[PDB]
Amino acid sequence: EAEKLLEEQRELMKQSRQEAQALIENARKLAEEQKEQIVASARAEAERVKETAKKE
Repeated sequence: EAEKLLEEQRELMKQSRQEAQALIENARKLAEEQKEQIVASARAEAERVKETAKKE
C-alpha cells in the first residue's frame, strides 16, 4: 500500500508541474494581451485627439 501512494502521487506531481507551466504561460499571455489592449487603445486615443482638433 505505501508504494502505490507514491506512484500515484508522483504522477499527480508531474501532471501538476505541466499544469503550473501552463498556468504561468497563460497568465503572462493574459498580461501581454492586456499590455496590448492598453497600447491599441492608446493609439486610438492619439488618433481621436488629432481628428477632433482638425474638425475644430
